Amino acid sequence: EIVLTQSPGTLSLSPGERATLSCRASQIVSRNHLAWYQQKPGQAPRLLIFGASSRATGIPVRFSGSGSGTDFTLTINGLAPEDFAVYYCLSSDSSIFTFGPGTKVDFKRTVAAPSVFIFPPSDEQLKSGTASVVCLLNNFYPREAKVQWKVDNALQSGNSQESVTEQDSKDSTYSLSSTLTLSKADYEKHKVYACEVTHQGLSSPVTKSFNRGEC
Amino acid sequence: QVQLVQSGAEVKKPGATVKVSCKISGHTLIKLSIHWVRQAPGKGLEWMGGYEGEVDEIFYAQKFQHRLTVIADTATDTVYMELGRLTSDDTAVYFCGTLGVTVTEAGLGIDDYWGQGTLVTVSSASTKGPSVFPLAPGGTAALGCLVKDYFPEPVTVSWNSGALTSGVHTFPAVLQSSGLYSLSSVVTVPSSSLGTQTYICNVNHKPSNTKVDKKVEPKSCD
Repeated sequence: EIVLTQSPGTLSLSPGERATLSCRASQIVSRNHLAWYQQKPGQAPRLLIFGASSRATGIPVRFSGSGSGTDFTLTINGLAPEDFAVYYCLSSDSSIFTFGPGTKVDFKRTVAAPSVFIFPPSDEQLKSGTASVVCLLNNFYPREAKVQWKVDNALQSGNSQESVTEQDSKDSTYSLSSTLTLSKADYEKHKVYACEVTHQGLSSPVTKSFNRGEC
Repeated sequence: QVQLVQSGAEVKKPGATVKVSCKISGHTLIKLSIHWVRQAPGKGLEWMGGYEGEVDEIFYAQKFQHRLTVIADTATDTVYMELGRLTSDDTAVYFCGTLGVTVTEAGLGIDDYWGQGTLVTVSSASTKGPSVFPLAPGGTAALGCLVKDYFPEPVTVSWNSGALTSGVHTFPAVLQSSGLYSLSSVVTVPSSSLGTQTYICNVNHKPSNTKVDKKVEPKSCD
């Protein structure tokens, strides 16, 4: 079977810059059966390039492809705002198809540290027997961020989940939530709830915390 | 005027079978390549199998061929995928799309038509509407709503019936170890507005016919 790899995993570039995306096959593939697809969140994929270098109908001229054998590239010669998306290469042999893992092209803006907020569980939720503690990291760039939960200085591992928004279309930042879940009983047995945030924009980690019962 | 329309969202128990349809209008199945491509949440595209109308042949990914059947109905211009022995690994959006290239002496031919996708959720969970809890609030304050313990996807959230959009971040849901989803929606606002402006999140979980308007009030030490 053909196996496809893609690099880089994420490409961070600014509008107007030239993006070069790489696709590599495990064995020589027919140039007639090497294609590139764009995909944006919530949408189906869209064909950009087929036959390694042919531009699909309606695709802007800044998209091109080249290559042969095992190595292929997609070039976006001058990124437009609408070009920030995920890009997949696709190959086939005897109508057996394989997608590469995708390269995300995100918008490179100036580094922005997150603003951090911590939310205690509501009294309404506590009456149901469960406590959710939410830490919000708002409007930061780049996407990479680390959140650490501590309850009375005990590191919490395995009992939180994170979610990240898609890059904002106006300010090109990300936001992230981390939610720590405890039983009501465990929550009421401890005092200090802390969210520690590490990010390249921050010279030192930021901790937001509350004491259970404080106003 | 070519349109590929797929059947609606599906919820299936582990071990069940799902059948998704892809109906072509404005074109003919015997002239088209129709392939099934799925995408697990937050993951990449994965080819499953498909149909080539020119040669009237079906193709399968070896990973699935023991439990996947593709069916072409050239009389109704409809292609089907039937996937059995489902597990939670099969929760994904399933797309039909025209992947095949025609190699002739005159050059390469390819179409790019896609259906809208079909969400298939594989889970033992029962339908359940969310509980909505407040995330209560320098010059900028943050507030939000925690939309906890619902099944299946999706949920929508607005603020002040759509009047408040700037600064809103509604996060993608996470799947909890309980098999129920949870998400939060937050907004940042001027802290000087907290005593004046009402903030209400409007939560709609259509699978359970659950609508909730939750007012979120600030916390004070005064």
